[PDB]
Amino acid sequence: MIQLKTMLNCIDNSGAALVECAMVVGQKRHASIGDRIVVVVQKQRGTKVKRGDIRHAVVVRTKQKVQRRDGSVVRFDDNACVLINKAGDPIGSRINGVVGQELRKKKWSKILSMAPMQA
Amino acid sequence: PKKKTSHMKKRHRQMAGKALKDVTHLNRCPACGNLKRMHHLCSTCLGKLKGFMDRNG
Amino acid sequence: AGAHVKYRHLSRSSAHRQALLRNLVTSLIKNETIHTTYPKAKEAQRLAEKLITLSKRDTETARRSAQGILYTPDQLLPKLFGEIRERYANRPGGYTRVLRTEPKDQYSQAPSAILELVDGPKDMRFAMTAATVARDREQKTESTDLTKKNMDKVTRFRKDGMRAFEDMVASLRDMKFTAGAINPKEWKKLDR
Amino acid sequence: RGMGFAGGMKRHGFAGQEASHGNSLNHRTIGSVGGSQGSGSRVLPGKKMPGRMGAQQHTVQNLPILMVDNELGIVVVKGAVAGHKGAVVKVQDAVKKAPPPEEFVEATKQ
Amino acid sequence: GPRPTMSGATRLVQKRRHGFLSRVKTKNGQKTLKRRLAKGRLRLSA
Amino acid sequence: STHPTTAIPKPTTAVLKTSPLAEETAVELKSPSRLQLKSEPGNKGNPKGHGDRIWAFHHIEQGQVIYSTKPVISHQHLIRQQPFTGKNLVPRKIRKDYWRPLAMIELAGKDQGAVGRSVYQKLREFKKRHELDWANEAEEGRKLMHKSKRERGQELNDQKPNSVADMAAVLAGAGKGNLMWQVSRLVKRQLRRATVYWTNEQDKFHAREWSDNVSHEVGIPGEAEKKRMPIRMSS
Amino acid sequence: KRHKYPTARVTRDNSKQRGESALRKSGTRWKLSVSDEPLPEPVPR
RNA sequence: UCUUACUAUAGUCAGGACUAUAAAGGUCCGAACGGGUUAUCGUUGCAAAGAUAUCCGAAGAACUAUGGUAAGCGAGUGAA
RNA sequence: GACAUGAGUAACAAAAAAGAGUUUAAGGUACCUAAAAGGUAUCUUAGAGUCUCGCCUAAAGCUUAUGGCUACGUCAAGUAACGGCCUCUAAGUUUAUAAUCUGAAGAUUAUGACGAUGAGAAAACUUUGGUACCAACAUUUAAAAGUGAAAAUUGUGCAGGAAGGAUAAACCGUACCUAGAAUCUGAAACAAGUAAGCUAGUAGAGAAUACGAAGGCGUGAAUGAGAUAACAAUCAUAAAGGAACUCGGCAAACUAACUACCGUAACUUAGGGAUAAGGAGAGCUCAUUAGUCUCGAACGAGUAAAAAGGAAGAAGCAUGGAAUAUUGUUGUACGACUGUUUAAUUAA
RNA sequence: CUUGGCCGUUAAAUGCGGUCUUGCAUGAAUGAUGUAACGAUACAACAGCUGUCUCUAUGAUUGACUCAGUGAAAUUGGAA
RNA sequence: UAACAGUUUUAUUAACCUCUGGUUUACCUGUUGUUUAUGUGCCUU
Ligand SMILES: [K+]
Ligand SMILES: [Mg+2]
Ligand SMILES: [Mg+2]
Ligand SMILES: [Mg+2]
Ligand SMILES: [Mg+2]
Ligand SMILES: [Mg+2]
Ligand SMILES: [Mg+2]
Ligand SMILES: [Mg+2]
Ligand SMILES: [Mg+2]
Ligand SMILES: [Mg+2]
Ligand SMILES: [Mg+2]
Ligand SMILES: [Mg+2]
Ligand SMILES: [Mg+2]
Ligand SMILES: [Mg+2]
Ligand SMILES: [Mg+2]
Ligand SMILES: [Mg+2]
Ligand SMILES: [Mg+2]
Ligand SMILES: [Mg+2]
Ligand SMILES: [Mg+2]
Ligand SMILES: [Mg+2]
Ligand SMILES: [Mg+2]
Ligand SMILES: [Mg+2]
Ligand SMILES: [Mg+2]
Ligand SMILES: [Mg+2]
Ligand SMILES: [Mg+2]
Ligand SMILES: [Mg+2]
Ligand SMILES: [Mg+2]
Ligand SMILES: [Mg+2]
Ligand SMILES: [Mg+2]
Ligand SMILES: [Mg+2]
Ligand SMILES: [Mg+2]
Ligand SMILES: [Mg+2]
Ligand SMILES: [Mg+2]
Ligand SMILES: [Mg+2]
Ligand SMILES: [Mg+2]
Ligand SMILES: [Mg+2]
Ligand SMILES: [Mg+2]
Ligand SMILES: [Mg+2]
Ligand SMILES: [Mg+2]
Ligand SMILES: [Mg+2]
Ligand SMILES: [Mg+2]
Ligand SMILES: [Mg+2]
Ligand SMILES: [Mg+2]
Ligand SMILES: [Mg+2]
Ligand SMILES: [Mg+2]
Ligand SMILES: [Mg+2]
Ligand SMILES: [Mg+2]
Ligand SMILES: [Zn+2]
Repeated sequence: MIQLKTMLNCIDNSGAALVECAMVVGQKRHASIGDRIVVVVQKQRGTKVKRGDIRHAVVVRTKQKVQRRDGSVVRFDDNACVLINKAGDPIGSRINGVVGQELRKKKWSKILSMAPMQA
Repeated sequence: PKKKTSHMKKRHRQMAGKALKDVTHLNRCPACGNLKRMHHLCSTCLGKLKGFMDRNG
Repeated sequence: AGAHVKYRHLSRSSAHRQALLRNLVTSLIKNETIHTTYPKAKEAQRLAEKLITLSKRDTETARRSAQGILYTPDQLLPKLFGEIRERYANRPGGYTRVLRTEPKDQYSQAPSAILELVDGPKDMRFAMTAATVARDREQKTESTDLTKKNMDKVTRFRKDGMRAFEDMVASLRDMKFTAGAINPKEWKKLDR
Repeated sequence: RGMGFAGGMKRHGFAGQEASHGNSLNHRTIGSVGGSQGSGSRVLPGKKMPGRMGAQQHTVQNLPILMVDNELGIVVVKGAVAGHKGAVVKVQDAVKKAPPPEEFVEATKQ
Repeated sequence: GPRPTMSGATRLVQKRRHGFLSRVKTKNGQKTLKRRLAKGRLRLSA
Repeated sequence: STHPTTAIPKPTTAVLKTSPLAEETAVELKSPSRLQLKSEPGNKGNPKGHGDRIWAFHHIEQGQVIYSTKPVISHQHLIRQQPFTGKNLVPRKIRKDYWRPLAMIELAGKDQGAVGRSVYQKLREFKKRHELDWANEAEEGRKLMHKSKRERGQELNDQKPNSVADMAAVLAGAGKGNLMWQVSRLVKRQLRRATVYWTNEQDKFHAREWSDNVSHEVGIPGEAEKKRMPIRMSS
Repeated sequence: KRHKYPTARVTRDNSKQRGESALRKSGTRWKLSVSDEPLPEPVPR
């Protein structure tokens, strides 16, 4: 459950390390795995995104428990995302870390193909 | 209050459904025959038996 | 808005309420009878029956659980695991009896009741049933089906039963306890 | 399920008022109950206020049947149903759906 | 509003401030006694 | 913790029946002590003359008693011998117009002070068991348990009659290991001689029976100098 | 006493009159040399 | 006999810490004590100025007690 | 002035708390009994007490003041274990005297008198000016040790710390209450306020914090018994997020105390800043012991001795274990600073 | 006039800080100006923290409600 | 034919606790300080 002012760990090679959620796009309820958000970059890593940039992102794993049809429930130790463009495709080229398997049913194929492991 | 309540309206509030209900759930004690409340013990025989079991036991 | 209450709170705090029930049960096992309010007699009933169940267990956990319910255990534990354990050895539950009575305090007019240990030396239903049978024999009246039903209730699990009952009846008759009683054949003609 | 006397938050979803910023004794209260003289100088009918809640008939529509066991005498329906356990409910074919096939209606009568 | 000005008050100050000798031995005190005597007061002081 | 006794019959070490509950008399519940089997014990580690005389003071209005080793009492005796019996019942000090000597016990031996220090111990211990553990007066005699906490405390202060009875008991051999005995262990034992001086001859009758080793006299040394004449019965 | 210095181990109860009461008839805190004897009964005033 | 100032005679300030001192400081942390910062409650109140928490000073220009002096044409007292 | 209405409504909620037996007196009912009486049971009014539970506790306890519309059998030559009266004086007062000033009233100076919150021989028997002084602070001292007073000794700092007199038992006070349970002030039986001493023990540096032995209390029906809706007050916990709340982080939460621990920036009036910041340690068991202490007989043993002690060990999710001490940092304005103020809406 | 211009801080600055000034209407003991230290003064920012909020929920006590006992008040031209 | 595999989102109203969480003041377990009761309890001849 991501909302305004929530901090997330960006796990793509876009240049961002810590981003703050500014808007939940396409809905009023708090964002979960597979939802689009607008973020503001607060920390970088050392056409990369710099601190203060405003980009769109996709929640790839949350700390709130996410239930599935088969009764299984997944939970991560952090909230993470990957930056995207208004077109919907990723900005980076490689993702380091596990992502939520809920990205499959929300039409995020490109984010999954570059994801090493899914949970 | 904006006005003094009249005699008609205060009597309504005091009497309409505020009558004291008569107690009809009464019966007699099987040991002495005095009037008692239903599903209750006789207060006369209670104290008398309570004292009878205190002297000889 | 929330859930219904599990039990009566009796307008008290958690610690106070617990101590209240322990005192009612401590006084019950000490005197075999207590006269209090009906709501208190009904809350101490569930705790008194659960304490007599511990008396019928053989583990040490039960001996420590009974010690934690009474307030003078060193003085009452021998009676619990002694006289009381032998009394209710063949009775499957229902060791207590609550009987509504008139208000114990007339100031408040609070509904009162008597909590007693069945088959005990101060069983009120055992005595009331004896005074009824004593009146019937002294007045040559036929006992009702409800009197016979109670005669069997207060003599089935008792130690001697009928022998103790007939002795209570004989005592009341010799003491003239039924003197001044109203014959049931004259109840229908009395307006007071 | 009955709820007894319910306030305005539970009975109508009122938001309530603030909690710390100076609010005085009005954290769960309904606030204003209407407009001034220009609106009737009265509380209008249908005004949402505290009151009893629940213990009313409630219908859930379009619930499929997943299991049918005659020995146990149960009919397992998907979703939730109004009331507590042990309460009687009325089950009937959905009104917003087509009736069951004619071959089935006649097979049951047979 | 009124205040509790008699809190901690002592009776040694009452006799010094309003006692009989405080008045018979002064020029203005004699007037007080003579005024209260004319009115018929029993309590002329303290 | 505390352990109260019950008013049951028990044996006595004295030669008399100090109480109606006494079963037997002159019973040896323990072998003789180091000084009991000694013809002349002496004050080994005490001042010269200490123990030859023992004084008893009482409140002439309320009955509170105090035991002393010297001819005078101080504020220590009141703090250390008077327990709390209630509010307004324990005096904050000793008032000279209310406290008077009750009696003085003098032993025949003028250098056997150890005998007196023992008699003093048994007296203070008995008094402690009168103010506390008074099971013999709860339902009998004064019936202190049938009274209010106010009247009860006023009766616990009246220790004068009890104190006189303690003397007749302690001087008769009461107490385990009291030096009023004299065991020869040739085994023959006897009681030591003593003298009790009274300001009021009538006070010596609070004891139902006195031993044969005690002689009674009227007048305590020092009272005649204060112009306090003693009270005699025969006039 | 074996150890006499002030900091020595304290094993005594420093509340001497603990539980003692003349109005409640609590009894004596310890067993005395006159505790197993019947309390002498005087003649009342 | 409230209160402001002054005056006389007295009393009180757990414990710890730093500082040049054993004791030299309108020093430090913090009870008693003395204040009354903030918030809530209360507002026909328990109270015509209270309750709870929080906060400030706490060897000093400190606090407190019993007495005394100064007030009503001109103004007594006033760290105002 | 009487009597209505609101209304038989609010209120009888200091976040201590009650439960079950027993008993005395007087009186009211029912029955036994009709020779009254007495007995049994019950109720009303006014009390008492037992067992259990809880609350207060450097108090809501004990002993005493100021005071008192509570009540009058409260008893003293003096010290131990006592004040007044009486002697002496301070601040001051003075319808005393003298002198002086003054529209009268009066005022002033001196003397006298009066005036405690101070000073007053002896007793467990008794009747000059540092050769100093008895303000503060510190130190030392009744010899087994420790602790708290009294008095004295010595010293320190500047703010430089009274006066006077001497040195055979009268009269007055003495009861009760001390503010959480019937008494003082607050219009009162008010959750406020008021002086002194004592005020168990464990544990601590401590009068902090927690428990609480004794004692008292858990109110004069000025209440009691139920039920546990909304809502209010006072609290407790909380998924994910973490100021998005709001005039404003108001309120709440985080943090916290301790160690003779490590370490600590800019700047600076060189004192500070600073307990900066930021880290480490902690309870239980145990190896080990230079001296002290204990036991046995230099030596041996011992923590049923105080302490020391280690990179030792055990168990648990967790050993600042419960309670007690409310964040850190940064840039400005104003005022140097500690202080003071509109008693009771403004504390700056 | 005015949210003065510029810079920093904010995803967004009528705020805060720095800086330039033609300052309706700054100014030198009605003192001018800059630091250390101090502040329950006022303003702004960061970190942490949290039911302040997203968005409330459950639980506890006391009241609220019912029975018994006692028994007010403001108010009231008269009222179907 | 079988088998296998795939077949919207947002918002809103209401009901409902199977699941995921929150709550748990008479449930179980562990644990600190202190008090009370009961039982027990040192060495040596
Ligand atoms: K003149
Ligand atoms: Mg209630
Ligand atoms: Mg508790
Ligand atoms: Mg229900
Ligand atoms: Mg809300
Ligand atoms: Mg209209
Ligand atoms: Mg209208
Ligand atoms: Mg005024
Ligand atoms: Mg005053
Ligand atoms: Mg007195
Ligand atoms: Mg004054
Ligand atoms: Mg200071
Ligand atoms: Mg509030
Ligand atoms: Mg209000
Ligand atoms: Mg400060
Ligand atoms: Mg401080
Ligand atoms: Mg109304
Ligand atoms: Mg109401
Ligand atoms: Mg009410
Ligand atoms: Mg009667
Ligand atoms: Mg005198
Ligand atoms: Mg004089
Ligand atoms: Mg004086
Ligand atoms: Mg108080
Ligand atoms: Mg009063
Ligand atoms: Mg009061
Ligand atoms: Mg304290
Ligand atoms: Mg009291
Ligand atoms: Mg009570
Ligand atoms: Mg949360
Ligand atoms: Mg969380
Ligand atoms: Mg905002
Ligand atoms: Mg907003
Ligand atoms: Mg705050
Ligand atoms: Mg290790
Ligand atoms: Mg482990
Ligand atoms: Mg200032
Ligand atoms: Mg200041
Ligand atoms: Mg003001
Ligand atoms: Mg002030
Ligand atoms: Mg203010
Ligand atoms: Mg100038
Ligand atoms: Mg009522
Ligand atoms: Mg659920
Ligand atoms: Mg379930
Ligand atoms: Mg649950
Ligand atoms: Mg339990
Ligand atoms: Zn009957």
